[PDB]
Amino acid sequence: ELENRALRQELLLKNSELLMLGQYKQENARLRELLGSPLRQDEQKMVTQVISTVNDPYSDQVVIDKGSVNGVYEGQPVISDKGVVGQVVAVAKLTSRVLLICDATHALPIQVLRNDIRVIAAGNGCTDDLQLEHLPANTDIRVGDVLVTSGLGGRFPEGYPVAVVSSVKLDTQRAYTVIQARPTAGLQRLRYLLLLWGAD
Amino acid sequence: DQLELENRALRQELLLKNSELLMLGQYKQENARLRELLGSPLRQDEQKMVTQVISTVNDPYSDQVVIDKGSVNGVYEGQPVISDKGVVGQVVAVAKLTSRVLLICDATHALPIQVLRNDIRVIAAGNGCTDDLQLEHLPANTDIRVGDVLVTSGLGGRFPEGYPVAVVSSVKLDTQRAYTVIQARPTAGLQRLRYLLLLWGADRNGANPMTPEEVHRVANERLMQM
Ligand SMILES: [Cl-]
Ligand SMILES: [Cl-]
Repeated sequence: ELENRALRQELLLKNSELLMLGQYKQENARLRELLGSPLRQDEQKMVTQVISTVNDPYSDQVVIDKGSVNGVYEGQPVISDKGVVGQVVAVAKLTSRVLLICDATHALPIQVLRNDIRVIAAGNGCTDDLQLEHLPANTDIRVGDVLVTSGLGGRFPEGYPVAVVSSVKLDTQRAYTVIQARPTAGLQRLRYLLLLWGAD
Repeated sequence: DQLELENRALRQELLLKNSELLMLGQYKQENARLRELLGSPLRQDEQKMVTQVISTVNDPYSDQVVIDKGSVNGVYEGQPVISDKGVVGQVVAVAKLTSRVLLICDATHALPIQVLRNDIRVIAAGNGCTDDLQLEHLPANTDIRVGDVLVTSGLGGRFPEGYPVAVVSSVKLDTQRAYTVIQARPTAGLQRLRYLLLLWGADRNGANPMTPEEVHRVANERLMQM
C-alpha cells in the first residue's frame, strides 16, 4: 500500500501553505477590527460522497449521501478540493441532488481575483465551459484570470475558486466582450465533496 | 482492515485542508484592499466604517452603487463615502440593511471644493463617470492650474474639510464667452468599487464654517499622514 505514504507526503507538503494561510487569516482579523467590521468566521463543513449521477440527459446533477437528517438545505453550496462544484437543489431525508455549476440552469455570481470585476457565470452544459455575461468592449479581463465566488447571491461564501477564464473574444459587430471560463474543480468522476454552512 | 481505513481518513483530511487553502487567493486580495482603506487620513474625532459595494445601479443615465450598510448601521442621507485616495460620493437613499450611493462623477452630483495651493473655492460637478469633474465657469482672471489639488471645503455641511477630491486636469480659456473652463480628475478610483469607508465627521454643533485658512491647514494635516 504505497497509497498510504503518498497521501502522507502530500499532506506534509501542504504545511507551508497552511502556515501562510494562518498568517493571512490573522492579518485579516486585525484589519477587520481596525476598520470596525465583524470578524470572519469559519464555515461548518461536512464530507459527503456522490452516490450516483442523475441519468437525465438534459440536466447535470449528482446524488449525494446526505439529507435533511444531516441538516442539508436547498441552495446549500457544495465544493471539492479544487473549487465550487454546485449547490443542493432537492433534499430527501438521507440523500440529496446537487446541481452542477456547468448545468445550463445554474448561475453563480463571481469576481475576478485580479481586479474585482463582478459578473454572473452561467452553465452551458457540462460539455462546455461556463459563460460569463457579456461585458463592455474595453473590459480588462484576461485568459488565465481566476474567478472566485462573490457571495452576492447570499448563497455561496465569498472567495472560493470557481473557474479560470479560458476565452476572451471581442464581438466587434455588437460591441461587447464574450468570455468563457473553465471550472477549476473536476466535475466528472466525483467522489468526496464538502457541504458548507455559514456560521450563525 | 485499518490500513485502507487509515487512507480514507487521510484523503478526507486532505480534502478538508485543500478546501482551507482554496481561500488563499481571496485572503491575499482582501487583505490588500483593506490595508489600502486603512491608509485613509482621518482625524481623531472622525469615525469610519467599512462597507462593500454590492452592485452598480444598472442605469445608463445615473452612476450609483448600492452598499451593504443601512439605517441599522447608522447610515444617514447625505453621508460621505470615501476611499483612502479621495471622496467617492455620498449616500442618497437609506434602507434598513443597504443604501444607495451617488458617485461624485454623476451629473447630478456637485460638491464644494477648495484649491490647496491658493484657497480658491468653487463647486466641482460630475459630468458622467466617463468624464472628469467640471468646475463651474470661472472668470478669465482665475489662477487655477493643471496639477492643482482640490479638497473638500465643507461649505455644504456634508463633507469633512480638506479631504482629497481631484487634481485639475485641464484649464482652458474660452475667449469668446469670456470665462475659464476647468476639468478635474478624481483622486479616488471610481471603477470596480469594492470596499469603501462610510465617514462620520467630528461634531461642530454651533461652530461656524471653516475658513479658507482652516481648510488649508486641515488638508495639509491629512496629506501629511499619506
Ligand atoms: Cl452567491
Ligand atoms: Cl460639503
